[PDB]
Amino acid sequence: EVQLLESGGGLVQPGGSLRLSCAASGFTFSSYAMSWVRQAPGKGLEWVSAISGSGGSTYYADSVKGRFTISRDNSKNTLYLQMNSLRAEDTAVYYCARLRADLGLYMDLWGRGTLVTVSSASTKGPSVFPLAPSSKSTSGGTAALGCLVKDYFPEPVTVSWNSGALTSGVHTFPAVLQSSGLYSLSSVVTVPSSSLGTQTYICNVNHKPSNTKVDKRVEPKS
Amino acid sequence: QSVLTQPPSVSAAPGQKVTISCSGSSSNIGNHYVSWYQQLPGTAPKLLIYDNSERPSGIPDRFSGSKSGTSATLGITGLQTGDEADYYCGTWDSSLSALVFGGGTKLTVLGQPKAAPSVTLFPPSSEELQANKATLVCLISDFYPGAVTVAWKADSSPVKAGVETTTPSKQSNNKYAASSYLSLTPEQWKSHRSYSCQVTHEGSTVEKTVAPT
Repeated sequence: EVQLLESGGGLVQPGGSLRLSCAASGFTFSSYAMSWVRQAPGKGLEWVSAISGSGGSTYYADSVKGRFTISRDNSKNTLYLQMNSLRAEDTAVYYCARLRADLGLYMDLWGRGTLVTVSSASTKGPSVFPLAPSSKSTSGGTAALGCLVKDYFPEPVTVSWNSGALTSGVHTFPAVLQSSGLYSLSSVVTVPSSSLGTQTYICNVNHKPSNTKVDKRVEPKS
Repeated sequence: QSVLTQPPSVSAAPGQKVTISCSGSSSNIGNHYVSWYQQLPGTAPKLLIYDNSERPSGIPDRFSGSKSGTSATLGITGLQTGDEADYYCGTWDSSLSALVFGGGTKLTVLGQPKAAPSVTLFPPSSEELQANKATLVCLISDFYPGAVTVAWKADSSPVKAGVETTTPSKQSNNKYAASSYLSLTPEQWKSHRSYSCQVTHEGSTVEKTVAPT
């Protein structure tokens, strides 16, 4: 019966710009102040900016001061956030939030958010690196090996072992989005220590989006 | 940002009660009022508690908040799987001149029983080193509840630069798993005696350590 709805989320390059909008309804928009709060992927909330009820008074986090620009059009019930010179740090979900300061500070109604992904990076095939034997006194125990898939875009890559012949003891981890904006993951598989001497292990890494396939043998260290 | 200090992860069984603490200073919690936000995974934050101890209408009486000096507290009785979420503590900081929040506390309603994390720290490959790059790889698996703290050591000095770590996602065995990557120069790797990955699950820590030679 009352809500805020963010729009204009997009991908932009480093040094680029972008205008976020927030449509409001169910209340007198100009009767309350507003706020932009952002959530970097897998990090905590961070306040960005806020604007007065009159619509004339603007405050900013020291991180976004002089680069971002809060604004509102009370005739059309809309908040906006002009973001200039955007850098990698700015990548997050941006939620428009109604601000209420009766007694103390609290944001009493949020939108669904909208993603902004500053990217210097386009479509890149992965580099594939050979994981250590890790014969670090595991003795009779399970000794496991793997492959590093580094600096590929966009998702996803697929990993198989000995062309999919070996799948028992395999663990392939989700990728990380790096500060570069570039995806990296690893796939590890545990086969007996004694077997290493006379068993070949090769990870097959296929990146459909760059049509890169790499076969990479992995066997002890010196 | 994590201006305010919250505990990364708290856990309880359905029907029980939990308290989440928020640590600050004079400039923030000291003189100004605190609020609590529930972010259900994927969805936006929602106002839970405002003005230290006030609930919006429709937020149940299970939820309550307290504050004294430079710390505040969120109480939840009658725990249910629905409450399983990330919890944020929010106030005003006058010395930063900015609205500030805690790093956020992940809640894990205990359905299945706990498991201790297995850590496997592969070092930079000879191959990678020759390419003028060096990635320490920390693989963490078979733990519950789905919330860990990952710390990195250059010898015995803490390292938070060049660190990227995954959000815990359950693999085919209904158990959480995550990964952390430390980016070094070949010089950094060779100019230290050892590097270590410390994974802190609940009250415990498992550390793995790697030597260049």
